[PDB]
Amino acid sequence: MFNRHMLFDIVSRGSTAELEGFLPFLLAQKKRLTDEEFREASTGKTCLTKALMNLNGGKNDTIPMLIDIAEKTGNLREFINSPFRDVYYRGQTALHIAIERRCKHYVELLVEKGADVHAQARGRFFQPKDEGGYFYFGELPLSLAACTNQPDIVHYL
Amino acid sequence: IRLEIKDEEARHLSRKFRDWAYGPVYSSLYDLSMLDTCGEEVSVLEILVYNSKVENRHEMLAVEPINELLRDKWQKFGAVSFYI
Repeated sequence: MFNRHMLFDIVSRGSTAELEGFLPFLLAQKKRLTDEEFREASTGKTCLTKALMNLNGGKNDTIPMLIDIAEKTGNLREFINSPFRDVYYRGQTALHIAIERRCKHYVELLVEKGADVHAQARGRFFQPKDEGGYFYFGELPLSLAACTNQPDIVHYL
Repeated sequence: IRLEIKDEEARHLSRKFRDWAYGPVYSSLYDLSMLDTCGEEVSVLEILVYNSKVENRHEMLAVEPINELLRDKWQKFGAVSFYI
């Protein structure tokens, strides 16, 4: 459809055939992918961040497609590097999520299209237990990959 | 108490759940359906204390949720009732 609620669902559905014609649709209504509304007003969760949450065996084909649509609008360093705008999960990006769920194929995709390595997930959730958070890793994706028992991203970063 | 059914039709009666699994940290979820009966007749936990005369009640309180369920209402009611 032409609204946001259809789009935030089908990404979790993972059906790229139900996302056709939307790249010319942004050509019509001049809208960017992270302009005002195709992003959660409470948190800042975008379509790419939603794509990495719900996975189909750790694979969603919308993930290069959401970068493809962002390339035509010219937001490759923005649609990837848009952190969370909330307070509790503040600063978490899609790079933090892909390292989290061990999508090594998708970690390589983010940086090659342009990803901020030094994005800090400095939210209140990412604090130590004395500060109120549940898990601490030093706010860094390089440190996150070491904390997730995964040296494979550590070799890649 | 540790009841998690894969059949996906008898799911609404399952007891143990999985909220979120962010890597090393698992977020289990136990239902307090009959453990702390607020406005009901009689509870599980009450029979563990007031009624059961079996020796195994020391081990039986050492099950997973009740070790944390008793620490819930102790932190809320212990400091208050002592000061009174």
